[PDB]
Amino acid sequence: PELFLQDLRSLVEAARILARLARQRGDEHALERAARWAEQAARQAERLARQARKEGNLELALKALQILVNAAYVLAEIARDRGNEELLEYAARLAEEAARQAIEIAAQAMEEGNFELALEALEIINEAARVLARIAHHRGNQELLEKAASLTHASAALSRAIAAILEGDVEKAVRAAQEAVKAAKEAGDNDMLRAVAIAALRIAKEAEKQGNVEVAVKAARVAVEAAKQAGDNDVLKRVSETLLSIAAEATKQGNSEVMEKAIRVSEEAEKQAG
Amino acid sequence: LELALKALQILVNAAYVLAEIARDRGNEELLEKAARLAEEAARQAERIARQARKEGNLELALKALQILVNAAYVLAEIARDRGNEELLEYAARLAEEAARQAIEIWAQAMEEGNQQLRTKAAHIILRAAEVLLEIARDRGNQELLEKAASLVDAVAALQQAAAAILEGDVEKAVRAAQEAVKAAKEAGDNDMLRAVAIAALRIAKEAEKQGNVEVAVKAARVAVEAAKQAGDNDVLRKVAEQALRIAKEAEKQGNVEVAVKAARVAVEAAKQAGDNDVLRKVADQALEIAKAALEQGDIDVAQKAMDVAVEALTQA
Amino acid sequence: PRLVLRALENMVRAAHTLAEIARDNGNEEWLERAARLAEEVARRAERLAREARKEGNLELALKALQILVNAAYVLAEIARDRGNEEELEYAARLAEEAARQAIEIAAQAMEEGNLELALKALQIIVNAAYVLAEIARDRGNEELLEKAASLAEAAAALAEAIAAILEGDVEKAVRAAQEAVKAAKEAGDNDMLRAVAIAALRIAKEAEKQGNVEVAVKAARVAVEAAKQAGDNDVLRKVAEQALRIAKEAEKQGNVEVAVKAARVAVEAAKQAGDNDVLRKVAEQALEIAKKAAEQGDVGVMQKAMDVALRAAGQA
Repeated sequence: PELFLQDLRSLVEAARILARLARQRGDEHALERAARWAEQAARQAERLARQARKEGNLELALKALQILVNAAYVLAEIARDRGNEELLEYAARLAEEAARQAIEIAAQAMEEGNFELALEALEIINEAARVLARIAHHRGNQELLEKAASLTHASAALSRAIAAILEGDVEKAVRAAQEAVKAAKEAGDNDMLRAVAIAALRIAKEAEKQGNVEVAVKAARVAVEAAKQAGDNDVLKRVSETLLSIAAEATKQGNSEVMEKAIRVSEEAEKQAG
Repeated sequence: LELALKALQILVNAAYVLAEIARDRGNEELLEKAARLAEEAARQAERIARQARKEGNLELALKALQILVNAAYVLAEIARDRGNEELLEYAARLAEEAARQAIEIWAQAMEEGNQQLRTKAAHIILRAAEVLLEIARDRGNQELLEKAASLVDAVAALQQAAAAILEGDVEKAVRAAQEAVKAAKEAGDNDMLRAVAIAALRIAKEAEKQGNVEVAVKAARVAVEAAKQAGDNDVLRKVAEQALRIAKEAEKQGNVEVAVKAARVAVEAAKQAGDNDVLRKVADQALEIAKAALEQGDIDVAQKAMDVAVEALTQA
Repeated sequence: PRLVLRALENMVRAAHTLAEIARDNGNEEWLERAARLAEEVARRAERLAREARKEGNLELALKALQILVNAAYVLAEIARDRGNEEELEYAARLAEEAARQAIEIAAQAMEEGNLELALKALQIIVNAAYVLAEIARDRGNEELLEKAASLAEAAAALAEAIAAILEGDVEKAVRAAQEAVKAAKEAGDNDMLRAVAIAALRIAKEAEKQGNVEVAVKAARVAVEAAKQAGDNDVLRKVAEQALRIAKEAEKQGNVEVAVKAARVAVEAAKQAGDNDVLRKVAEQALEIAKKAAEQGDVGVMQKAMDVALRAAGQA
C-alpha cells in the first residue's frame, strides 16, 4: 500500500492549505471541514500503525508514524487558533502514544542491533517532541516542554552512542551512555530507560567482542543502573547473565579482579531481579 | 534531462537567497537581476514541459511542473515586496497554465492506473495553490483565491476517491464525489471536469464486479453532470460503452429500474454527443430494456425505456 | 559510513529542536548544551570530511558538508540571539574552510566531468553561503554579505551554465559564465575563481566535441579572466593545452582567423605562467598557424599570426 502514505500526507497538506485560506476568509465551517479531513487521515493512520507491529515491516511502520507527527502539527496549527482544548488533548494523547510506540519499535530494533532502523525510529522520537512543545507553548504547562526536551535529549544521546559504536570506540560509547543515563534521569521515562539498557547491553557485547572487558563492566554498570531505575526484571536477568559472560572473558584474560567485579555486579543485577 | 532538471531545482534556492540579500541591502539592481533570472528559469523549464507532452515520460513532466511550481515562489516574494502587480499576475497566469498542463498527468495517470504519478501531481496542485495563496496573501484579491480554494477542496475529495477506487467502498467514493462535482460546477473547473469524470467510469468498471449497479448509477449521474458542463466530446464514446455495459448487467440482475436510470443518463449524454452510430446502439438497447421491463410486467418502466428509445431515435 | 552521517544529521535535528524549544522559555543551559553539541558535531564532521577526501567518496564528503552547513545554521541561530560575535566568528571560520573544501570537491568533479557531483557541490556552496549571509547582516559586515552573495550567485550561475551545456547552447552557457566570473571577481576570492576556471575548462572540453571553435575561444576568454586572478601554474597549463587544442581544431576547420585568436588567448594565459616548455610549444604551433594562414592566402591573418607567434616567442 505504498501510495497510502503519500495520499495520507496529501490530505495533511490539503487541510493545512485549506486552513490558511479559511483564516483569510474567517471561515469556521472550513476549519471544521479541514479538521475532519485531517482527522479521517489520523484515525486510519493510528490503525495502520498499531497493525504494522504485527506485520513486522518496521520501515513501513515508522514511515506511517511520520504521518502522525505531521498530522499532529497541522492539528495544533488549527487548534491553537480555534480555541478548543479537546482537539489538543486528542492530538497530545495520540502523539505521546506514537512516541511510546516508536520507543517499542526502537527497543526491538536495538536488541537486534539494526542501528539503521534504530536511528530512523529515534528520528521520529526527536521530531515528535517539536509538535508537543509547540502545543505546550500555547497550553502554558512548562512541564510538557521539559518532558519533550528531555525526550529529545535522551534519544539524541542514543543516536550519538550508535555513532560511537559504528566508529568502534567503546569507551566513547560508554562516555556517551553515561550522558544518556543522565539525560534519561532528567526525562523520567522507564521505556526510554529500557531503550538505554538495551543499548548498554549491545555496547557491552561490542566491548566483549573487542576483549575490553573493563569497558564492558562500565557499560553493564550503566545498564544495571538504567534497569534498576526503571524496574524491568527481564532486562535485569539479561544484564546479570551478560555480566557472567564478561566474568568468563575476564577469566580468559586472567584478570581475577575484573572477574570478581563482574560477579559482584552480576549479583547486584540478580538481587534487583529477585 | 536528469541533470538539467536537478540544476533548475537547485537554481531557485540561490535566486531566493539573493533576493533576501538584495532586499536586506535595498539593492534594487540585484532584485531586478533576480526577477529576470527567475523568469528565465520558467522560460527554460517550459521547454521540457511542452516537449514532454510529445515524448510521454510523465515522471519528467511532473518534475518540470515541480520546478515551475517551486520557481514561482521567488517571483511572488520579489513582486509582493516590490508591489509589482504585473509580475504577480505573470506568476499567477504561469501557475494557471501549469495547472492546465497538470491535468494531463492527473487524468492520464488515473485512467491508466499509473497512480505513482497521480500522488505527485496532486501534491503539485497543492503546492501551486499554496503559491497562489502566497501571491495573494497581502494583496486580498479573493477572485484569484477562489482558484486556490476550489482546487484544494476538489483535491481533498479527488484524493479520497482515488483511494476509494482501490478500497472498493463505492458509497465512500460517492460521498466524496458528491462534493467534488459541487466545487467543480461552482468554480467552472474547465478541463478539471475530466479529472472528476474519469473517476466515475473507473469506479463503475469495478462496481459492476461488485454488482452494486445502483451506486454505480449514482456515480454515473455525476459523470453526465461533468460531461454536460464540460463539452467532453469523444469521452462520451467511452461513457456510452460503459452505460451499455451497465445496462446489460442490470438486465442480468433484473434491475430494470436501475437499467432505465442508466439509459436515462446515457441518452442525456448521447444527445450532447450527436454521434449517430452511438445513438443507434443506444436506441437498439433501449428497446431491449423496454422488453425486459415488459417481461417483468413493470410497464411504467417499459414506458420510460421506450420513451428513452424514442428520445434517442428522434435524434437520427 | 551511512550510520555516522545519519546520526550527525539527526543530532543536528536534536540541537535545532533544543534551541527552538529553549527560545520559547529562556532555558540558558539547553542553549549551552545545544551549542556544545553543534561545536562537537562540526569538529567531528571536519575530521570526517578530511578522511572522506582520502577515501575518495565525494558524495559522502559533500553530504558531510551539508551536515556542516546545517550545524553552522544551528550555531548561528544560537549565537545571533545570544548576541555574541566570537561564536559567529567560529562559525564563519568553519564555513569558509568548508567552502574551500567544497571548492576542491567541485574542482575534482568538474575536471572529471561528473556534472552530478558538480551540481551537488555547487548547491552545498549555495547553502553554506546562505548561512554566511544570515550571519553577515546580523553581525554587521557588508563585505561578508558580498562574499556570501558572490558565492551563492557564482555557484548557481555555474549550475545554470551546466544546464546550458546539457541544452547545448554554448553561447548562453558562456553568457552565464561571464556573469559568474564578474560576480566572483566582485568579491575577489581566488579559490572560488579556481573552481570557476575549472568550470570554464569543462565548457571548453565539451566545446571540442561540438566544433564551434569561435564560442570555445569565448569560453577560453572567460577561463583566463579567472585564471589570471588565481595564478596556479597547473590550472594555467591546462588552460594553455585547451587553447592549443582549440587552435589545432581551428586549423583543421580552416578558420585561421579564429585559430590566431585562440593563440592570442593561449599566449595571454601562458605569459602568466612563464613555463618555457609551454611557451616554446605554443610559439611553434603559432608558426604552424602562420603557415596555414599563408597556405590559405589570408595575408592580414598571416601578419597577425606572425605578430602573435612573435609575441609568444618574446616570452621565452
